[PDB]
Amino acid sequence: RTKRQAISAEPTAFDIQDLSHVTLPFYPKSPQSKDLIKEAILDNDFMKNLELSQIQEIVDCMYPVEYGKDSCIIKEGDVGSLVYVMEDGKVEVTKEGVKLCTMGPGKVFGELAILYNCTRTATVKTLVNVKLWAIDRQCFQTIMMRTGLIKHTEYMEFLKSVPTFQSLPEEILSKLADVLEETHYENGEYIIRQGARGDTFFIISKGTVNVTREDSPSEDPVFLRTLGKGDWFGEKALQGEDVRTANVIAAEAVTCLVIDRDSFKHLIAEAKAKYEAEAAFFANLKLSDFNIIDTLGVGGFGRVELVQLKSEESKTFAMKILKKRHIVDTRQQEHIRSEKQIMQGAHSDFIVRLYRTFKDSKYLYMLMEACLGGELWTILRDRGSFEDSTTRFYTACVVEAFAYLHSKGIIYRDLKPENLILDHRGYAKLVDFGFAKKIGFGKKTWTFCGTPEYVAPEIILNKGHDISADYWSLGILMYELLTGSPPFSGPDPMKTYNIILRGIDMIEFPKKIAKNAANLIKKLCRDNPSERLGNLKNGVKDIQKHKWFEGFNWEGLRKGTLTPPIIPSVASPTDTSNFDSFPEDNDEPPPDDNSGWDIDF
Amino acid sequence: TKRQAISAEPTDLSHVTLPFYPKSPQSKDLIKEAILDNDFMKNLELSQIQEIVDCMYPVEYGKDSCIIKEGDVGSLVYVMEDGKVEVTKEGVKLCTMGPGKVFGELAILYNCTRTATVKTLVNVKLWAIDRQCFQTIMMRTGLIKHTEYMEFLKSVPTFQSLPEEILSKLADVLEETHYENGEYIIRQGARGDTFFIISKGTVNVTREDSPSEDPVFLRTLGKGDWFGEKALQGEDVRTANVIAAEAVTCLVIDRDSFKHLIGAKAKYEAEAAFFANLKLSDFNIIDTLGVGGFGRVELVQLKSEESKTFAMKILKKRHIVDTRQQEHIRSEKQIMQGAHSDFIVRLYRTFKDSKYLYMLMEACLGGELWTILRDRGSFEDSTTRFYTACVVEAFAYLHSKGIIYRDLKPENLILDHRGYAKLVDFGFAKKIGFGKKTWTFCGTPEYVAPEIILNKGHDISADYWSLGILMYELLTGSPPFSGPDPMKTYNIILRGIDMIEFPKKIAKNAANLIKKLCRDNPSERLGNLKNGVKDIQKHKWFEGFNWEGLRKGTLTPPIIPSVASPTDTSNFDSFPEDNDEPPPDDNSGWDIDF
Ligand SMILES: Nc1ncnc2c1ncn2[C@@H]1O[C@H](COP(=O)(O)OP(=O)(O)NP(=O)(O)O)[C@@H](O)[C@H]1O
Ligand SMILES: Nc1ncnc2c1ncn2[C@@H]1O[C@H](COP(=O)(O)OP(=O)(O)NP(=O)(O)O)[C@@H](O)[C@H]1O
Ligand SMILES: [Mn+2]
Ligand SMILES: [Mn+2]
Ligand SMILES: [Mn+2]
Ligand SMILES: [Mn+2]
Repeated sequence: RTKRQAISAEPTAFDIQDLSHVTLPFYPKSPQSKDLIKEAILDNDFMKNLELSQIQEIVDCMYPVEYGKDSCIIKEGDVGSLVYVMEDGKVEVTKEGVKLCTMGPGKVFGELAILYNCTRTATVKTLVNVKLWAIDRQCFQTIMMRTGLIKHTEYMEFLKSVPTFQSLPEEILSKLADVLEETHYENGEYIIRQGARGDTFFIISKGTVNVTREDSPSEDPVFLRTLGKGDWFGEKALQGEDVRTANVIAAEAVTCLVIDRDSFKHLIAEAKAKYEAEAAFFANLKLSDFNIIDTLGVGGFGRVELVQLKSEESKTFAMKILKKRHIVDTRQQEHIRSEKQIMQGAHSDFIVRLYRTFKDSKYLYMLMEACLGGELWTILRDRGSFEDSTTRFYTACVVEAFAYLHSKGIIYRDLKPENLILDHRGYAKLVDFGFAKKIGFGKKTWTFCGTPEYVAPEIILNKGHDISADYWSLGILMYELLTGSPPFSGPDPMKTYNIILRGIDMIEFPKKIAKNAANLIKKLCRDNPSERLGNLKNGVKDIQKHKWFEGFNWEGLRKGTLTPPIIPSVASPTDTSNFDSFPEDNDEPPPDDNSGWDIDF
Repeated sequence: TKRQAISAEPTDLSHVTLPFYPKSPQSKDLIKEAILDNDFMKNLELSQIQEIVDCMYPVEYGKDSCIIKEGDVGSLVYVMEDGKVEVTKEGVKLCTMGPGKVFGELAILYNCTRTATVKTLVNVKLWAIDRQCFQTIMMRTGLIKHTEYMEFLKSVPTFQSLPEEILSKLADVLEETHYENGEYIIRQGARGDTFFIISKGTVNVTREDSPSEDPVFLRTLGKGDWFGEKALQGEDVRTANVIAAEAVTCLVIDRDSFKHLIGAKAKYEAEAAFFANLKLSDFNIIDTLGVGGFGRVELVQLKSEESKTFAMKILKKRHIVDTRQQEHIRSEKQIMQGAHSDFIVRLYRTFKDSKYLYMLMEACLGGELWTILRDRGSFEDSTTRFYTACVVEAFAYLHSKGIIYRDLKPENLILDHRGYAKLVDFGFAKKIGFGKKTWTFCGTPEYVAPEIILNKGHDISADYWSLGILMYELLTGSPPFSGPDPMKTYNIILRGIDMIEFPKKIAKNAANLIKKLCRDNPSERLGNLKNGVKDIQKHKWFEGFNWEGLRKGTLTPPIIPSVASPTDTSNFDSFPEDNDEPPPDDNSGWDIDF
């Protein structure tokens, strides 16, 4: 027993762009010589396994060679690269000296040499004048390479054309090409019959077919359609058993590529699809498709009305409307602009979606999702204070929203119950991004903004601030939700700011606040932004890890399976019962502003 | 109730020299005291307070004039130096205010409306400063201080190594501490948790080498130097005194605040460099591990460590051009050097004179698996399961990068000294596309997949065919398809695995896997389906197998080879010396990567 020798033919660097530039020589032959070669090939144990198409390129490519009476065609020890077929004559083959075979015409020999550069095991020498056919290894692999690649890519442009097959990689689709079966039918043969159960899919590669169908059990079948090279039928079968709804009869000599479901199934994001569609709907809306039907809120910078589509009254939206003269007077152009940019680009279940903006010469219009469950501040007003477990639910929704915004480098900067709205399920979402800003990581911004009771001390002190300011506000929010009032507040803003600067540890916490809640509040309202929980290595995950949030069903909240603490009554998309009544803005409309600074609204 | 949000005007360029109004020391001390008396502004830091003091400007008002009228919008904060004013609201007199008191400071946060009227009772001298100039001070000094701080850090080796967003949090926790002349910042022998960076001044570092003698001068450290590193990794015992030589400020950080904010396998960046300065003559040949169609594989040893042995495959350059196999040797080098898998022999580097190519690889002294199979006859089911598992891992690595191996057989499986099997010989390996096919007839006859024989095109699924052959040979001592010559062997292969009567030696699960690996149609072979090679690891035969222990090298191999030394070639057959005439030279240039 001795080690086995590896062998190799010449490598290949041959692709689809080379099919047109290789050359397969053609030598004309009598039909009788072509069937002699065809029979000889089909008699060889190895070559009879090639495809009849490829066999009949080989016969066309073999060339004539004649030897006299006592000539030697193969020398033992020589290297071989040719396979031969004898036409006329007879030849005797000898090894080291023994007379081995004697073989006459119509037999293939030397065929190992079309696999690789063999050493010949015997010498074959003529006896009578012989006519041979030959093809050498290089041209045989060129046939195999060219025909195989042609057939393969032909198959894959057939599959790429089927809708059931459009959706899948180039890979995988090439295993599918290798699982096709070619089936040929003669004229009048039924490929498929109405009412038959089927598991096979058909693609017509050659010929044409007639699609007949009896509308009745006992009408005779009526003509319907004709399908040709490129058409398919039976696609229903690749998802399950298909009841064929028509006969398909071969109108001529037909070849189809056939695939059944089991071989298919052995080889087992709608993002720019789903959300691109919503974008189109909102894009071809004008301001003139809405009616104002009620008022959801009144703010410092704009009124928020409930609006209804004139053409689909199921579809209502919240519309924030801002006076342009007012935005210019308060010098808030870039704050409104970032409200638009950040809210439009945010895709968070805990942030109200901004679908688009409109504009006329007096107002800017922000069209967002309506949340008819109610403003959290009015709910806190009506109830006084929220239980520990109720506050935990709403605080968690803010925390999820902050996890999304802060991960994209965005500071929110106006947390407060007036800016938390309940949807119809009772889930809280952030509105009002008028102070939100996309800042760097590790960079700081300097605008003094917020709502006094909620402003972080580093904003008051003009020291620079970042997303950690939001965690300070989160602590204020918890304290207010749990007791009904925020911890820092005075009769005028300057007094309110001065109390904030004295810090959270100078406040006597009411006994209402559970120990874990008080602990989290104090860890969120540290004076130094670098000491605040949420601004450390693990970011917001440290807040979700606190004792107070231990036990909380974070993933039930994220998956929307968590039952909210307060279920709002919303009877219809028009139901504003969960909101206060507001009087009409009966003031004179502001001056027009066609300066152009709002070109991007 | 219900609260309204407020906002100042939003707003980098260094081009803004601040205005300066000269002031008496008395007037500058009057302004500073007033600021430090105001509940809000007393919380700003003193550096900024003296920029504000230097930047506010003088204003004079006459008798009976209003400095502020209720209802106006404010943007100025004031401090009076001389005079008296009356504060009124809706005509009611609230108070009288004298010099040295800040008022109107709400207006430096945002445009507040004034809540009261301030009217002079006499001539009045005030200082005032605008919001849109207070913001500029706070921003400028704030950004200047910040970028200065982080340029102090990053110069520290203990820092530098971590993202910038982190070090800007680190800058925000450094505490400025000032020391006067002769003050000891730190003393030798003290236990400390603080790290220091000198921002102003310089210090003398003294140290007594004895308790008996006296602290000698050692060093002088100045603006930019640091000390007390070691304290940010744990308690540091100070190795010297640091005394302030002048008025000194240092930025100080203790370990607990450091750790509260914080919380790179450059070893092949290293070991790759080492292999680069080697010449093809720093080695000795010790013996020969094998002889192949291309060339001998010799064990070679580095002259300088003798601990370090390697396998070196040597190929006759024109033997390769004779066989027209240049582009296969190119892919052997490319793929084996680029492969990083514990189940594939590493190719560290290439050499070449112009007559030979030299492939320097990891030596595996456990022995050729074919020689072990030769000596033992056949492997147990569990023994074969181990070696097949290493091949499967190797194929998982190669096939996941689009590379077909194409010469699996026991002659190409080598055991290392632990007994773990690895693939050698990548002469037929090729990086082909995904879903693409290649056409070169190559392999070893008993192992060649039928789609290679028939020239139908092949891809990595051919390796799964060979894997089934391997299992069959390991389990029985001979492969399933074999005849007295090639062509007979190839014709038997074409008749398929189901025409072979399996010996009863082969367990049912193994036979099932072999037959599932050697399907004629490559799209039917286990490993070529949706889950890829993971389907093979899922088979009944591999159920119970410790795949994760194998990958971690904790699984005990079925055969532990005796290797006494890195020079021990006992586990290999002996081969005679390469005594034929040297081949001709080849400077064609196809060996560009020598
Ligand atoms: N999308 C919405 N769905 C339901 N109610 C909403 C929505 N957006 C706003 N509101 C209500 O309208 C009020 C004013 O909206 P907001 O967007 O907060 O205006 P503003 O002028 O920015 N207020 P502020 O900036 O805090 O002074 C909110 O406080 C909510 O009560
Ligand atoms: N890294 C190695 N460590 C130890 N022994 C090795 C190593 N690589 C190869 N060998 C041995 O040397 C023999 C020849 O090496 P190989 O790399 O297989 O040469 P080849 O010319 O490609 N043989 P083949 O093409 O199959 O005829 C192998 O079969 C092993 O027995
Ligand atoms: Mn608001
Ligand atoms: Mn707002
Ligand atoms: Mn080998
Ligand atoms: Mn090899």
